[PDB]
Amino acid sequence: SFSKEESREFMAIFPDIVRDLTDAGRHTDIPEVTKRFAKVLQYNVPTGKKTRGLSTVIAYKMLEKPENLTPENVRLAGILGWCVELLQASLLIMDDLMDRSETRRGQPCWYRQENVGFLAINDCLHVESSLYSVLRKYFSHLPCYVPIIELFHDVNFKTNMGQSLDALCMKDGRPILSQFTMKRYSSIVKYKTSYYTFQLPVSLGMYLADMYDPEQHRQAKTILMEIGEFFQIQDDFLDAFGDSQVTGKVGTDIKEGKCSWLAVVALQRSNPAQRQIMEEHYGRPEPESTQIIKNLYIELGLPATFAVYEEESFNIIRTHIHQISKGLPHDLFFKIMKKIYKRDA
Amino acid sequence: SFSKEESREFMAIFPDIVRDLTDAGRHTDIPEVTKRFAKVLQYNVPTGKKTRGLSTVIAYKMLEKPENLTPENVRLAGILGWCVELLQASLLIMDDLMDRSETRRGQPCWYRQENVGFLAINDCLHVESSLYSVLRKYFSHLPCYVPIIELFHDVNFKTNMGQSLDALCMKDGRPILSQFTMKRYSSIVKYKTSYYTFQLPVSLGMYLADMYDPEQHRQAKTILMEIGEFFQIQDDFLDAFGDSQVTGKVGTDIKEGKCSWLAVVALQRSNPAQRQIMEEHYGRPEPESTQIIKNLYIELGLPATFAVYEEESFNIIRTHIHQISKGLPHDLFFKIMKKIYKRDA
Ligand SMILES: O=P(O)(O)C(O)(Cn1ccnc1)P(=O)(O)O
Ligand SMILES: O=P(O)(O)C(O)(Cn1ccnc1)P(=O)(O)O
Ligand SMILES: C=C(C)CCOP(=O)(O)OP(=O)(O)O
Ligand SMILES: C=C(C)CCOP(=O)(O)OP(=O)(O)O
Ligand SMILES: [Mn+2]
Ligand SMILES: [Mn+2]
Ligand SMILES: [Mn+2]
Ligand SMILES: [Mn+2]
Ligand SMILES: [Mn+2]
Ligand SMILES: [Mn+2]
Repeated sequence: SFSKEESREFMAIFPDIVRDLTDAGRHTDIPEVTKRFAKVLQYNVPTGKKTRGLSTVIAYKMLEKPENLTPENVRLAGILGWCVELLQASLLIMDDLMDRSETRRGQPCWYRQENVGFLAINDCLHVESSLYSVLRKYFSHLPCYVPIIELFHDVNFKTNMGQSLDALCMKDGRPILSQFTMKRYSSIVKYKTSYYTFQLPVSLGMYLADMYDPEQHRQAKTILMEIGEFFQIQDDFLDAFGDSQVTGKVGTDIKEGKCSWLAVVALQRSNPAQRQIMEEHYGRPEPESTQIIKNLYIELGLPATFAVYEEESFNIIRTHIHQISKGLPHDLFFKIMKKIYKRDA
Repeated sequence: SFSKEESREFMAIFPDIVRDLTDAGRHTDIPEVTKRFAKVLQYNVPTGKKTRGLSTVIAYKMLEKPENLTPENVRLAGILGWCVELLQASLLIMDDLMDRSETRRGQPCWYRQENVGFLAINDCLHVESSLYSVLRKYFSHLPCYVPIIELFHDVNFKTNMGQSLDALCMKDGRPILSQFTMKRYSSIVKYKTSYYTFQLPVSLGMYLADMYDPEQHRQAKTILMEIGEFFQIQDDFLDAFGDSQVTGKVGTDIKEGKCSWLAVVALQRSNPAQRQIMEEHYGRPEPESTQIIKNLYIELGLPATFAVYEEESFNIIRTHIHQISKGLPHDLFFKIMKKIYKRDA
């Protein structure tokens, strides 16, 4: 699980996905566009950690009867994982535009690159639409096809709802601090991250294994929602405190006024002088105001607060995994937690 | 076809679509975003002329056997038409951002509204994803379900390719005039307009009528791509020469450096002096430059050229309809052609 050989097998599929989308004898009257789209895919799709794609394949191998794990079915799981990566890739291109970000995966964000700009918006829709072309090619004759397309449709819709709720942090260029509660936070991360990052890979593995029991999906969802919140809290910590040479990305939550876990906990922990600092300097374009907030986060001990939370939450999520039933493999959820716990990117 | 009673019938379905997407007992934990999404849908979806949605219904009524046209099946054709309007709505939200436009349908472009901006990209993705939720609710029990889903995803991909070819008119802040050929133009229009505007309504009517023969779809496509080319040429003409109070939108093609029909024909007709005016002034943000280009278009006689094209093309397409397979209803194509060209005869 998350091994050297699994990574190889997974990356080996990527050149076939590019060929399927750009060199399959289709659209031969517009080679300018298909050759460019091959570059959009090369740049934007395969340079992340690939945890979602690799989790799709691990979930399938842990759910399917061993007797059924052929080179072809394990390749189908890897193709589904790449369709999750195409969805991720599409969401990041949009997200970086919305967040006015500088870098992604160690490079300038796509929209910033020479002669891209507002062509990144279309490129995000194009990458999203491409995953359904991949699904059609490989899954259209299998019983899992309709369930899988419906799941991608539903997760997309839910992710959009979360992205909106996330964006509604600011009104008239000031953040709505009095509404930055843990209740709000948990709602945002459920929709903007947990469905597509955790629920979607495991549900896809289930469907490819012909597991359709609604209660089995519900029990997986309950735990994966808890994992997703934990994973987004880690992301938020990285925005302010991560090493951008390691994470690949420069943080923007403070400048953008976001209802991040750090903002919520800062408001919980602040004395009245510190609350006035949030009121005056949170969600401002000026570099000096963002550093004032970072310095408040340092003085509050948010790094240590996060570290204590992460350890406590890891243990609570594992306790919950142990309570799972409906015939689900505990080690699948244990492996997912081991991969992300104490991550620095 | 295209009467008030038919507009009446079609518009009555819209409030149900909004309820299906925002108030069907789902996502009850995030009313802030579902209430907001009802506003997104009200502003951006039902505010156009609804030609594509109405055309879906008319195609179904002309392709289905007369004995099969129940109120229930006609209502399903109307729901399919609203799914095309959701696709249109989504495309215009993103197009307006890419084209830096001011108005759409007589109101500010969505992105220009307070507290929208690049959140319009998320609302674009959300509106397109919605249509798959509508398809699942109403069509999932019919043979046509999968062909319809696939057509929507394939048309979206093709439209994205067309939008990218459209966008590549400029490189390094100057238009690539030497590549502005009628061959390039026709490729742009096929992909960015003709598939979703003309082919999609008719192929949807075919699928709801259980017409799956790819040859029948292909016979229709030949005519519909000719109508599409006229439709986009008219749109281009009006970008420069239309009244914005009538069109509902302020033109941006000259400033944006687009390979519009006007620019393509201007380069065809220009003497060397007139070509140097295009080289110096086309695709520039300065208002003097954009007025100099409009003056060159007047000097070249482009309004009269367009008027000749509108006459010549109408008579060519009518002649081509007469030659379609006796297997398809010629009057469907005549009705579509007459609506687009605003003719009763
Ligand atoms: O913090 P965000 O939600 O914008 C982020 O996690 C992206 N994202 C978008 C939706 N869910 C996650 P990233 O930090 O990668 O920029
Ligand atoms: O001229 P465009 O292609 O941008 C346009 O026709 C929209 N559009 C987008 C794709 N096909 C058409 P509009 O003039 O409405 O802004
Ligand atoms: C949901 C979130 C936190 C977005 C980034 O996801 P990752 O941190 O998994 O990014 P990549 O590996 O895909 O780059
Ligand atoms: C493809 C084109 C020319 C975009 C606008 O289409 P319409 O002129 O049909 O727009 P609405 O009626 O939907 O506003
Ligand atoms: Mn971001
Ligand atoms: Mn974001
Ligand atoms: Mn983040
Ligand atoms: Mn436009
Ligand atoms: Mn455009
Ligand atoms: Mn136009």
